[PDB]
Amino acid sequence: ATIGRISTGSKSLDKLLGGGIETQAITEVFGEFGSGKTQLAHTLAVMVQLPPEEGGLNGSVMWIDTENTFRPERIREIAQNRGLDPDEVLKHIAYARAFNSNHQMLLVQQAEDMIKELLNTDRPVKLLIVDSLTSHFRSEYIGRGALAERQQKLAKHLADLHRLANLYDIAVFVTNQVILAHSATLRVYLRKGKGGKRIARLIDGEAVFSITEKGIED
Repeated sequence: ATIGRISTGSKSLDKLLGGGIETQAITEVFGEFGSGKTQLAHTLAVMVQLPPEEGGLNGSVMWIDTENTFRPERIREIAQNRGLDPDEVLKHIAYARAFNSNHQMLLVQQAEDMIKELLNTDRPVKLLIVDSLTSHFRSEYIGRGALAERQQKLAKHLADLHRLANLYDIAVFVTNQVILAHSATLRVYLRKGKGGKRIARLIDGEAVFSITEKGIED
C-alpha cells in the first residue's frame, strides 16, 4: 500500500517532515516536559480525521495514554476551531489508559482487533498514539542490568507497533520525555523557543510553530 501523510496543523512542521507524518512508520517526538509533545498528539488526532485534500486520511484514532494526559475537551476545542464537529471527532478516538508497561504492551496487541474491525469501514484506523511510550519503562526498569532489559522490552513493543503500522497502513506517533539506541523510523526533537514558540528538528533545518486554539499552527 502507498504511504499516507497526516498534516500536523503547522505548514512549517509539515515541510520539515516531508509532507506530514507518515503511515507505515513510527514517528517519535522527544523533548523536555512542556515541549508540546502531547499538544501535537492531540492535534494529530483531529487532523487525521480530515479528508485527504485537507491533510487528513478520513481516519479513526487509537490512543494509549500512560500519564492521564489525554484531554477530551482539548480534542473538542481543536476540532470545533478547525470546522469539525467536536463530538464526532471525539467519538472516533478509541482511548485506553495503560497501567504499567506490560499492560501497555498488551494494549498494542489488543488494538489489532479494532484495527481489523474498522479496516474496511469508511473511517479505518489511521493513527495510533502512545503517549508516553517510555514513562512506564523508565519507572519500572531501573538500576544495574536495567538498560539491557528495558531496551529489549522496548524493542519488542516497537516491533509490535511497526507491524501494525506496516500491515494496516497506520501512522504510529509516540512521545518520549527526555546514548541509547532507538528504533522509531523518524525522531523529532521538540523544544521551547522564544515568544512561546516550539521548535522542531529531525534527529539522525528547523520548523517553528505555536500552540493555539487550533492545536498547533505556524
